[PDB]
Amino acid sequence: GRLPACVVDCGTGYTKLGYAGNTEPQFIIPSCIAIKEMKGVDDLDFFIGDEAIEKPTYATKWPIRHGIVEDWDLMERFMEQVIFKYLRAEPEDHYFLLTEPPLNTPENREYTAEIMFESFNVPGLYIAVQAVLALAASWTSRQVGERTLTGTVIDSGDGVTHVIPVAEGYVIGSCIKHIPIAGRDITYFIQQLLRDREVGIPPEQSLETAKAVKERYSYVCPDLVKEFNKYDTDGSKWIKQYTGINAISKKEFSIDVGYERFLGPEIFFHPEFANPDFTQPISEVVDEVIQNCPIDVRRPLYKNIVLSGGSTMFRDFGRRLQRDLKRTVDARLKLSEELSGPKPIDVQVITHHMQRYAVWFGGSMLASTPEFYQVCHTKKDYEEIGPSICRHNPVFGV
Amino acid sequence: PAYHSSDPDTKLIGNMALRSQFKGPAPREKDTDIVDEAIYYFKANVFFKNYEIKNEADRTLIYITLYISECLKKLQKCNSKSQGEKEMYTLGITNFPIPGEPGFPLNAIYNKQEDEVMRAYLQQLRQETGLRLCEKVFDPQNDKPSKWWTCFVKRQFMNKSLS
Amino acid sequence: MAYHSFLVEPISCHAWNKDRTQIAICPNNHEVHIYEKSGNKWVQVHELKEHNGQVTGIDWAPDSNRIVTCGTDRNAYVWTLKGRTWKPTLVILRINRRCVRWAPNEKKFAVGSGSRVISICYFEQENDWWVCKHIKKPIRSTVLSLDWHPNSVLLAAGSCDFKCRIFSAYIKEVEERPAPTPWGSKMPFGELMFESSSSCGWVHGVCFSANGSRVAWVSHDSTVCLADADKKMAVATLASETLPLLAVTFITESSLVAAGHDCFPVLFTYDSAAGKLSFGGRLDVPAGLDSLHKNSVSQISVLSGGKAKCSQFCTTGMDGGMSIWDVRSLESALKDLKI
Amino acid sequence: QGRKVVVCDNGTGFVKCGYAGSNFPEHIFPALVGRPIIRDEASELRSMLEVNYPMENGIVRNWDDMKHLWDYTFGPEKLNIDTRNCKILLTEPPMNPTKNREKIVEVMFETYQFSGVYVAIQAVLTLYAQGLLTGVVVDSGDGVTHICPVYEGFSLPHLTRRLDIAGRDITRYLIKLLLLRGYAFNHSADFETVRMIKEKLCYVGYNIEQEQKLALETTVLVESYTLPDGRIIKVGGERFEAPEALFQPHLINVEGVGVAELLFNTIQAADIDTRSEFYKHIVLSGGSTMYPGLPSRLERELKQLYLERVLKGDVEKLSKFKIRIEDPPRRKHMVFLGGAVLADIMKDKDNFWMTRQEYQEKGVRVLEK
Ligand SMILES: Nc1ncnc2c1ncn2[C@@H]1O[C@H](COP(=O)(O)OP(=O)(O)OP(=O)(O)O)[C@@H](O)[C@H]1O
Ligand SMILES: Nc1ncnc2c1ncn2[C@@H]1O[C@H](COP(=O)(O)OP(=O)(O)OP(=O)(O)O)[C@@H](O)[C@H]1O
Ligand SMILES: [Ca+2]
Ligand SMILES: [Ca+2]
Repeated sequence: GRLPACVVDCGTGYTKLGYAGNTEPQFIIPSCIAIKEMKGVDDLDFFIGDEAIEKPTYATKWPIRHGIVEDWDLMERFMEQVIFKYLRAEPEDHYFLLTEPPLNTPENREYTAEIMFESFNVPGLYIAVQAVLALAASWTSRQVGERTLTGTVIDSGDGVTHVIPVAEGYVIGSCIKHIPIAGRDITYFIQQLLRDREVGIPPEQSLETAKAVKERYSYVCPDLVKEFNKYDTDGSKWIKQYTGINAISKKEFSIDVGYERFLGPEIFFHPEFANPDFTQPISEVVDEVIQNCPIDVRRPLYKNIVLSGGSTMFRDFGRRLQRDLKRTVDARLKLSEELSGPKPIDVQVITHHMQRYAVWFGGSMLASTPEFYQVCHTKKDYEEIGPSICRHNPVFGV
Repeated sequence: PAYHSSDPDTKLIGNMALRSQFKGPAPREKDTDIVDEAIYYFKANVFFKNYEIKNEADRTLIYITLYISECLKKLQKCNSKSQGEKEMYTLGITNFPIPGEPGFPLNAIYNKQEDEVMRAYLQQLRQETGLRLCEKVFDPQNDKPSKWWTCFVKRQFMNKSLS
Repeated sequence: MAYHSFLVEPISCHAWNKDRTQIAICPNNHEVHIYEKSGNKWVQVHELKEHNGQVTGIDWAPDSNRIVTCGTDRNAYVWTLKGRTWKPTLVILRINRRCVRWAPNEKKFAVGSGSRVISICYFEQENDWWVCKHIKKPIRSTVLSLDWHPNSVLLAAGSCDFKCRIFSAYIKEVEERPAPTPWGSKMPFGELMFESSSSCGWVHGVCFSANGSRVAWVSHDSTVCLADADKKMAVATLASETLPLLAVTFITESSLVAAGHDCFPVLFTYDSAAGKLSFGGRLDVPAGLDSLHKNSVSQISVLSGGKAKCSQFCTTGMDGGMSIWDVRSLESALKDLKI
Repeated sequence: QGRKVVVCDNGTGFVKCGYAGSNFPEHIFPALVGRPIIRDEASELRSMLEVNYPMENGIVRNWDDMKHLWDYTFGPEKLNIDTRNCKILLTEPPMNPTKNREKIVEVMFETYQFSGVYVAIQAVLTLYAQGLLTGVVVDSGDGVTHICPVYEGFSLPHLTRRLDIAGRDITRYLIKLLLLRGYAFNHSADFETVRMIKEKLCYVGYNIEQEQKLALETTVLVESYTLPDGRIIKVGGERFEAPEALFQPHLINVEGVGVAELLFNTIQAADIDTRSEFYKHIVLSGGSTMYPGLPSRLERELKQLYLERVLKGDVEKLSKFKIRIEDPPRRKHMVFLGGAVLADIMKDKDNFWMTRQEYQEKGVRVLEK
């Protein structure tokens, strides 16, 4: 009505919270909560966000595993501190739009509804799909010409990278494919590479340093021969230097960043590098996902390829993706046209401006519309009918 | 995908026969060579585990690479360029692996004269690889082995090894 | 005292072969399994997946070597052995709605069901097809347990109508006439020859004697009632302190054994002198259960010996255990048990 | 002697062919012509194949597909027999156009050049297996649920009604219903999957109020089921509410009163000397007649509509009304067996069957009807 609702997307590696309508998140915290190693207000002594990553008197726990919730009570306390300590907004005087995973169970949605409605007494509640809002965030790259709920969305994060086909707001579970290489695995690959390449780095800061390498200098290349020959022949303009501070001695520690910057980002285009139990490249995964779905919507899925999540913000990822996809596509088209005794298959990998946090952007764009007040399940309907009132979320905005 | 090897009338010995000063069953060698070609894509295929055979030359490239792995693993403890060259001669003189003998980890993939020619070509190839790598491995500063080349000391190509 | 762990779920029906060489059973499934005995261990040999629901009744004609089965599939299957495969034949039951047993004549079978009509069925060789005539006179509920008499012309059945009636399913086109019985002279298809006086409890159990003189039944009012036509159709009931019995069969002409919700096979003897039933006691004396089966008994057939002198009693229950009993070992164990 | 007679039922979605006399069908294949676009034989591969149906709602749309369908039905896959040296018997749907019936024999005499042909009414053939002359044959397949009234071997075309709710519509109802329950399925990708789930756990309840009560209150109607992807869903009341559209066609936005209301309004709309006869003999044949609990609901609603309108409140005068419907055990394909019986009976009976010479001499409409 007069005030604004709150939006909160809980990811595996990072939780994004803020107010709907805003340009960016009001607080983008870490997906971890502090706990004790019980009666009274023992549950009130809970710290969440970045202020829990390195607690020493408490224990740092992780709740959101691979997009799905593992321990409910912990996530409850986390949402508590997210509501009161981080947002500090009146819950009874505000609505809320929560995000779900691609493989979110119905019973899980029911439980989330219970925790949000019974304990918080929220005036509004809406459980949305990630890819649904993602395609909408991708509809904020292309203006008004082609803003549709049809397309194939690939959401890569710290926990799990997935390829989910979306059609008119309705996802096709039978076509959805799961990928093994996630942001944490690329970060880990960088950690091992840096562990094998140079020394003089404290073990208590190794992982963070690796993450830094994945953040600042990491970039995906086109070929695996030239990115190494340019480092072997030149190596004066390519090889970068990284300087950090050892938290232990407060001294300036230094390392050399090079081939790893290409390798880590290359781990997606080739999963065979760091996984013996995975041989499929992302191109093949997307191809099979588009092919194992309805044929009538296949062209639309191949047309609107939307990148969502943080692990897809790496440079020139979608370029190589679209390259391989269009390559295989043109190849198959030629093979089909050689034995034909076919129209041009258009393929486009979209790169949104907020492709890092698209799941939350789409939610903020959905919650800003008047329809979100009509679509969101009311507290009244929740108390009158039951939890089943939050079991099916309507899709509008088209 | 993975990398492969780039004549119509070319002699062959067994399942796999393509410029060095070491004696062997090797023919005269153009500007680029099989050793140079193998050294070109050495740092890349090492991380790759899966690979497909497209030409007989690919087997030779795989052999040169698998030899380069042990060569670098031995060059890891080098302290001088001359020491690296000598160790290269020692590696070239070594004979511990053979096609379908006591385990080449790829005996499923790959006469007396043929065996002799194969062994001679193997010694010549190993010597050529060691000699060629011995110069590029050491840096101009402090005559020591470079870390950017000793980085692939732990990684194994095609999840197999000669040692 | 020989219990064999076959499955974890309950058992529906227990059937045996002619020479008792093979045993057939269903595990509350859309299919029926047939297992044999090769040494100390048992192994499955045949499997029939013709029925389209949970199998309720199954009986094997010994001399005919042919097993008929009928359950929730609202159909009957007169299965006969064809070479190395048991071929089933769909015998139309003609019912708009849990029991089956071949006659001693092994020519026609009674199918008592929830259609409140004991559907007798004979095989017409003129049309090469099975026909099922339905006896529904004086029937108000389903036919829990159905057992024949030695006459093979008069059938007995307990109903959910709190009574165990003994009617006649005699088809005069499949056999010769029936001799005069002590249960009456007028024997016609559909004619009610006998009935119970109980107004409480369901008659889950019902079985006639070997002499055909007495017909007994077990009611779900924790009471068992045996009737004797030798004393002008006298009815003798008895209340058991234990729970209700589910299956009832006679071991001797004056000694019957039965189990049920009590989950323990019990023995009893009825003195013809005084004209009353007496309790023999617990023949099954030893999870947390004080008996072999961890649930209620569901069926109890005879292995060998007849209903006058059973040498071995076969017991199937809801425990998933095949309970093989012997009268000799039971008499050698309980010395205070008079048969 | 008659060079092997046969019987073929070419329905909307499922084609069932069998030899004459067979108590069942000797081959049952899905009716779909499949084509490739890249460089039960077709149903296996449908995710990457363009599938088309020749027989739409009973009628043939694409003859170019129907011809190949016939060549695949008489091919070496299911029948494996020469059309020029064997007779056949086809099944037709009620209220069919004369043009369709003519074109059928025309294509069966010219394209296939069969030496023998014998068409019959499916509404008549369905009762023929039951051995009756007067009865109500109600067919509910994948195309449409047509209710046909038969009497003395004939069907009144002015008495044959039809409800636009079929097995396909049951599938769509189940797939739509599951979506609201919390799960998610595709409209085209998991079509057959949803059809299977419905065929498995779904049903039709007698007391909608009491069934809704048992579903909402108790947790006994809820059953679980595993999908192809490995994941499992638990469906409860959706099992019955999905098929309930068969009784009340207002639950799927359709014009009509319901199969029970249609049958009842078509029963009282008959001769008063035949009203007590047609209400005691109703044959249930069709794929949608295998739903566990349809018979009881039909009997109950039929009892309602002849006690609120025929008895008009008179309770005592309700018992006199006869009520007997027979849900045969082989009701799943009574049309086929009924043919398999007829074709076995009139195998060599006189000469009451269309001949090739009579189709080559004169009269493509040589039909004694
Ligand atoms: N600047 C960057 N460029 C590329 N990748 C990054 C960058 N910063 C962080 N990442 C990677 O992105 C991952 C987190 O991505 P994201 O926020 O999409 O996942 P999430 O939403 O926290 O979890 P989920 O995807 O399960 O919901 C981290 O593992 C990190 O390694
Ligand atoms: N056990 C079942 N319960 C309910 N419906 C079923 C069952 N099995 C199959 N069906 C439905 O029956 C339909 C097909 O039935 P059937 O083959 O008898 O008719 P048809 O010949 O395909 O149609 P038509 O005769 O109208 O051309 C399918 O759509 C399917 O959904
Ligand atoms: Ca996410
Ligand atoms: Ca049909």
